[PDB]
Amino acid sequence: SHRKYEAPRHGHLGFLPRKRAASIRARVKAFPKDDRSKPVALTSFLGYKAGMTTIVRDLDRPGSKFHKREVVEAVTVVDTPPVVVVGVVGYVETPRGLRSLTTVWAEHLSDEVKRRFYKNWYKSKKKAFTKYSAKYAQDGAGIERELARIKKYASVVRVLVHTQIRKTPLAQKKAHLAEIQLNGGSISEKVDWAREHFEKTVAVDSVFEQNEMIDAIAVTKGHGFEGVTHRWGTKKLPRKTHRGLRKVACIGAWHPAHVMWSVARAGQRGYHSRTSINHKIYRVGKGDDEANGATSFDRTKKTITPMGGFVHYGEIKNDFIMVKGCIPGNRKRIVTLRKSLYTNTSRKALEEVSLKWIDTASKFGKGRFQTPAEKHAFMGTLKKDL
Amino acid sequence: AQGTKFRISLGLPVGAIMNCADNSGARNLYIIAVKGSGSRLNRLPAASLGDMVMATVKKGKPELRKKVMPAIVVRQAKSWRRRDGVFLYFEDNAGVIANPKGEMKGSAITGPVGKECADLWPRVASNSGVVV
Amino acid sequence: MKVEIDSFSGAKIYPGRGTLFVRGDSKIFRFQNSKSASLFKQRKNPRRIAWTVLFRKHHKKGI
RNA sequence: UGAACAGCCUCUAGUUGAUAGAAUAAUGUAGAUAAGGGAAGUCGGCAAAAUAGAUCCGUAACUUCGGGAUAAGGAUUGGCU
RNA sequence: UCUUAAGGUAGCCAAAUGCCUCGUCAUCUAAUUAGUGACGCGCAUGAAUGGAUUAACGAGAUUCCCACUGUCCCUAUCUAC
RNA sequence: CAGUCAAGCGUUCAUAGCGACAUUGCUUUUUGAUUCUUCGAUGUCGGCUCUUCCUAUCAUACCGAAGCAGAAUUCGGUAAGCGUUGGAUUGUUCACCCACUAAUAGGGAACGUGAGCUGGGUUUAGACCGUCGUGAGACAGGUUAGUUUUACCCUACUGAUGAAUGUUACCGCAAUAGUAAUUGAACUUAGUACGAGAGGAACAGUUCAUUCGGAUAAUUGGUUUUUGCGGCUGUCUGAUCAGGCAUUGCCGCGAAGCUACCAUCCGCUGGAUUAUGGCUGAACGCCUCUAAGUCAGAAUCCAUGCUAGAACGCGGUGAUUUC
Repeated sequence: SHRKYEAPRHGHLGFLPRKRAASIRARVKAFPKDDRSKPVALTSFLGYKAGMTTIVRDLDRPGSKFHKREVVEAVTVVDTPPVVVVGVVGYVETPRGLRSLTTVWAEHLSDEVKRRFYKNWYKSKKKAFTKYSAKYAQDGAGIERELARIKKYASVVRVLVHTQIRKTPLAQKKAHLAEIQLNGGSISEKVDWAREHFEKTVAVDSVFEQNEMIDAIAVTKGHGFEGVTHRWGTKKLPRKTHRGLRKVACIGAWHPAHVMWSVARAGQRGYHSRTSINHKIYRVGKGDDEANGATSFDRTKKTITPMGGFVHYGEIKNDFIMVKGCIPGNRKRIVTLRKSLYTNTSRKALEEVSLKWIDTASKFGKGRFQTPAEKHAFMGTLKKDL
Repeated sequence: AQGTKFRISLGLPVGAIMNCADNSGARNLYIIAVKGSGSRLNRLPAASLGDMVMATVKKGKPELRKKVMPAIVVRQAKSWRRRDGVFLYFEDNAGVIANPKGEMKGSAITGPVGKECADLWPRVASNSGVVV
Repeated sequence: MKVEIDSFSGAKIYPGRGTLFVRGDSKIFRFQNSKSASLFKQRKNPRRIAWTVLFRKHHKKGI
C-alpha cells in the first residue's frame, strides 16, 4: 500500500558507505584546472587544526540590513608550519588513467619525514635512503636522466612535500606526507621550480592570501557504534513500544525479500573524510612577529593564542591561518587545504575583510580577560605575588 | 512583508495561549494557524519574534471571539540572537492585535517591542512605546 | 564592540554573551555568565552577595 | 529524628552468602534531568511530573441536615538569646 | 369492530435500548460522528420481567476546566547492571 | 480512466472549453463469479516508523492552444529529479470541517510492514440493555474489561578484521557502485508593460527565507559521577576541624566531553538531449522544422565536484636478515 503521509527521506544518498577512512590524513581527489600562463605555485597546503576563536569584522554588502557595520562570527585557526619540499612525482597519461612514471627524492632527508617510513623507529637501524644518496656523488647523473624523462613524458607533474613537526606543540615526531600539484607554466618550468626547491621550505604566504575562496579536506571525528536515531535522524518510537524505541520500526517490505540498502541501519558514525566548500580566508598570520591577535582598530599587544593556550593543543608560534566557519575534524587533526577549483566571482567572494577585534579570552571555561595586563589592572594586588 | 526578516528560531508553537498588550479589549491569544512555514511530517508549526500569525481569544471581550482572526506577536520567550551577537529573551510572550494588512484595532500597545518588529510591519511601530 | 558593565555584580561585557530578562518597564539588564543570571533569577538581591565589585566598593574591600 | 512497630542511622546479636576481572559501543533493564510551548501525540492525561506534614482565617451547589470538607482557595514553618 | 387482553397510564429517551443517524435545535471549539440539555407515531423504552431525582461512596466508563509535565514539537546527556 | 463519429451547448460558429443518442479499449487501488494453492496452522482491521517503485501530473522546470487585453483561470506535451502539512470527532480504511503553503495528486510492494510496536474495534470465556423464541439460546443491534511467546542459526543490510600474489612501509591512479539539493517571498524593475479604468506584470541585480543533507561546539541552553566547591537535614565517631550511611541523601553554581535549525558554516558549473520554437531544401517546378545535415533548449542524461575503492584491477619508490 502507498505511504499514508509522504515525508522527505532521511540521510544523504551520496555519502555511502559511512565507514572509516583508509588513512588518518584525508586524500585529495581533485585539483584546480592547469593554466599554463600563470607563474607556477602550489595549489594546496598542509596544516594541523588548532582551534577556533571569536573575531569581529565589517559587514560590507549592498542590499543588506546594515552597511559598514560590525558583526560577529566563528573562525577556525589552523596551525600550518612551513612545508619542506623533498621530491616531485611525474604522472604520465594513459587510456586507463594517470600512471606514476618515476619518483625523485632529495639528498638530505630529515628525521621527521624519515620516521614516516618506519613503524619502530627506536629498533630500526636508520638504513633508509642510504644507497640512494650515493646517486649524487660523482655529478648527480643518476637522476638527470630521470629529470629529462620527467621533462619529456609525464604531462602532469606534482611535487611531494612534507611538514616540519618539531615546531608544533603536538608530541608526535612524525612528519605527515601528502601530495602537492603544480599549476602554471610549462612542464619544464614546473620541474625546474621543483628541483630548485629541493631541501628547501616555502612559507604559506606564497600559497594563500587574504580575500580568497579556500576549500578544506580532512577526516572527521569518530563516535563508534551508534543507533539510527543520531546516525541518520529517524523518528524514535513512542514510549509505549516494546523491546526498546531507538531503532527503525520498519526496514522494508515482504517483496523483495531483502533489506533495502537505502534503509537507515545502525552502524558507525564519524571518522569519515569530508569535503567543505566555500570557506573564506579572513587573515593570514606570521609566526616570526608579535601582534598576531592585534588589528589596526585594536592595537592591544596580544597574540592569537588564548589564555593558557588552546584547549588540548597548546600555543601558536608558527604561521597560522584563520578561516570562516567550522572545519571538518577535531583539534590537532591534520587538515590539507585546497584552493577553489572554479573561479567563483559572483558577489560573496569579492568583498574586502578588515578585522577589528580578536578574542583571546580563556576558552577553558567562561574566561573574560584577554591579556595579563588587563587582568592585573582590573584585579589589583593579589596574595600569591608576595 | 516589506523586508526579509532573519533566520527563524522557534519557541511559540501551535497550542500556546499568549496574552495581549494592546487596547482592542483582547486579553489572551490562542495560536491556531501560522503561515510562512512549510510541510513536514509530525512537525508542529511555531512562531518567532514577530510573524504574521492568526489566532483566537480564550478570555476577554464577548465579541472578539468565535472567529479566525489575524494577530501579530511582539515579544518572545526563547533566546534570540542578533547578528551583532547578543542573546535576547523577553520575559513574557506578548503580541498586538492586527488585521491581515497590519492595521490597528486598538489604540496603543503596552510595554516594550522588539526592534525586528519595528523593521517589520510599521503601523505597530507607529503606535508603540520604547523599541528594543 | 564597546564594552558594557554587568548589571548584577559589575564586570566587562564582551560581544558574544549576555542575558536580558527585561522587566516590562525596559530596565535592560545585561549579565555575563550563567551564574549571574541564575543568581538574579530567584531574586538573590545583590545587596548581600559577597564576592561583588558592587560590594568591592560598598563593603569597602580592596580600596 | 520522628504523632507513630511509617522511612533512615546507631547499640546487643548475626552476616559479608549470590562465578570474578579489565574495558564503558549501540540497542536494552532500573533511577533522574532538559531552555520555550503545556496534551497540539495517542482510541483514551497511558507513564512521569505537579499539591502533599503541622499551625491560623475562610470554605460553595445539593441534602435524608448526619455529609460534601483536608472542598476550592490564602499566610508561616531554620538557628540562637 | 375484531383472535383475544386492554392498546403504553404516570414517567423517560437517539439514554448502555434508535436500522434510517454523523436524526433536528441550542451550548462547548478556529474546526467536533465526541459531551450536555431538549424535540419523540419511540424498527424495538416504560412501571417488583420495576421508571426518575437521587444525599454520601465506587482501583466502574465518558466529556469539559486550572497548575503540571519529553506524550509531542525535537531530541540530547548522566548513572548501576 | 482514455479514444472514434457528430444532433447540438458555447449570442453567429464542432472540437477555446463541453458534447447526448452509440461504439472500440485500458490497469486491477472498489465490489463481484469459480475455489487452483493453504484448514498435522502464510498470525486477520486500523494507526505510528521506515525504504522503494508507477504515471492516469497537484505544484516546480521548459513549451503549445483559448472568445489568453493584464492578472487570474482552463486544456494538452516532455516530465518521477524534488515536495505534497498541522489539527476537532470517529478504531477507523472512507467522509466532513479549521488554517497554512506552490499544493496539501492518484496507487502498489502477501488489501507493504505484530520474532518492529500499539490492542480500540472485530474475534473466546464475564456482564447489561432492546427484539425474537415457553425454553436453553440467536441478533452482519448497542456498551464495559479482557495474557499479543522466542532469534543465538542461514541469507541480506549496517559496519569491522582477515591468510594467500616475494615480506614490509609510503605516495598513488580509477573500472565499478551511489549521488543532492528543492521551492517561495520582498526592494529595484513598476504602479511600468497591458488595459479606458478598475485592475495589473515578467526577465536581469540584491536581500533572503521553507524543507533536507554534510560537518564542528568559539559563543548560548541542556546534561552532573569532575561527585569540583559551597550550603542544608536525620543518625553515628566524647566536642571542634575533618568525617560515614541514608541504593547518586537534597539544593545552588558547576570545569571537560557530548549535543541541540534550541548553536554555527557550507551545499559547484560544462557538455549532450525530451517537449517546443527555428534554417536550407525536394518529394509535391510552389510551400514545408525532416526525408539528409543543422541551431537554441527542461528540476532530463552524462561529465566538473563528493563518498567507498576490484579485500583475485594496476604503477612508482626505501631498505630487503654476514651469525
